[PDB]
Amino acid sequence: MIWKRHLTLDELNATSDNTMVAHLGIVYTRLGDDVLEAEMPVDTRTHQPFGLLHGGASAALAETLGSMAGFMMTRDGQCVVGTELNATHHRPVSEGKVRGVCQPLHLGRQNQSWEIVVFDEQGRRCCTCRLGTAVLG
Amino acid sequence: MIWKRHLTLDELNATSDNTMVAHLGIVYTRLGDDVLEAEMPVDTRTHQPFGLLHGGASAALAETLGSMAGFMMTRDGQCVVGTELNATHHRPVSEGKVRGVCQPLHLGRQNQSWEIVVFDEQGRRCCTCRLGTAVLG
Ligand SMILES: CC(C)(COP(=O)(O)OP(=O)(O)OC[C@H]1O[C@@H](n2cnc3c(N)ncnc32)[C@H](O)[C@@H]1OP(=O)(O)O)[C@@H](O)C(=O)NCCC(=O)NCCSCC(=O)c1ccccc1
Ligand SMILES: CC(C)(COP(=O)(O)OP(=O)(O)OC[C@H]1O[C@@H](n2cnc3c(N)ncnc32)[C@H](O)[C@@H]1OP(=O)(O)O)[C@@H](O)C(=O)NCCC(=O)NCCSCC(=O)c1ccccc1
Repeated sequence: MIWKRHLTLDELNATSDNTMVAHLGIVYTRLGDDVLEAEMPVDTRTHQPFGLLHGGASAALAETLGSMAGFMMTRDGQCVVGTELNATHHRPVSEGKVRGVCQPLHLGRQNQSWEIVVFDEQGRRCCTCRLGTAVLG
Repeated sequence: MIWKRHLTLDELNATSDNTMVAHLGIVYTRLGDDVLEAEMPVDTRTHQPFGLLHGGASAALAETLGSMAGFMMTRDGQCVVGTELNATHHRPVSEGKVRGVCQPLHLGRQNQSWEIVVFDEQGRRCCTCRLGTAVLG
């Protein structure tokens, strides 16, 4: 069980208040031993002008998940910031909700690397991301 | 101009209606020969839980600009999709607005590559992004 800082899904979801996370309708849906998951709507809040899920929404869902997972891997007075994000958009999404699933690749003392995969409502992989973070303080 | 479609600023801003672009308060501020710029507020819509600009918001700004640049490289029967995104978060921002500036790196007939730099109000570079797009059809 990797987490060093322990939050419930309720506490996690309350962190989203007055942030972009809540603004995109992102809701954390699962906290496992080594996995964090959230759902995100595919609607006007996350669409691009031609009816698809905006690639920037999948990206934001990935930085959200990687950064909060990173947060739960630190101790009080420590902050986690995203430093490097990349994403590959494999398949379009036109409707439903997507699920982001975040797992650790590398858990360092000052740097972390997180994998976030985004799946559509049929369970198909639509985006693979990797987020590098810095642990500060 | 490099663009295939000769659009106007008013036209670009009209595409944002009912999409993530409007939801994040992104506004196109400059459409030049070879450059597309937009501004984005740093507020609760684009914040992360600890008061900073969410890195996913810079990413979303970058994918917005590069894909709309790619759209302007399409013919009528065609569409644009973002395929690869990467971003480096150099500096945090907490208030005011940031400005994204998009310029072409490579304009192929299948694929394109765009640079998007995001600046704070003092003109300090806060994020550097690169976006691959695909023209389909
Ligand atoms: C087309 C790509 C790039 C390469 O193709 P590939 O390597 O050969 O992959 P495959 O073709 O093998 O499988 C892919 C599926 O595409 C399907 N299909 C295509 N056309 C049609 C059609 N007419 N009818 C039916 N189906 C069609 C295929 O059949 C296939 O479906 P399937 O699995 O059932 O066989 C593909 O990887 C992709 O779509 N990535 C997601 C990009 C993305 O969503 N980026 C984010 C949004 S855009 C940026 C943005 O946010 C933005 C912001 C502001 C403004 C503007 C924008
Ligand atoms: C800390 C990094 C990674 C390295 O350090 P470094 O390269 O050695 O840094 P320096 O040696 O140059 O010295 C510091 C400089 O930075 C400035 N500054 C410093 N402190 C503050 C401050 N408190 N307040 C304001 N400004 C501050 C100083 O002015 C100073 O510059 P200078 O001396 O020239 O005046 C740095 O590159 C960075 O902050 N990147 C942006 C990361 C980012 O924002 N990612 C996105 C958000 S987090 C993820 C997320 O979205 C998320 C989502 C959901 C949940 C959770 C999260």
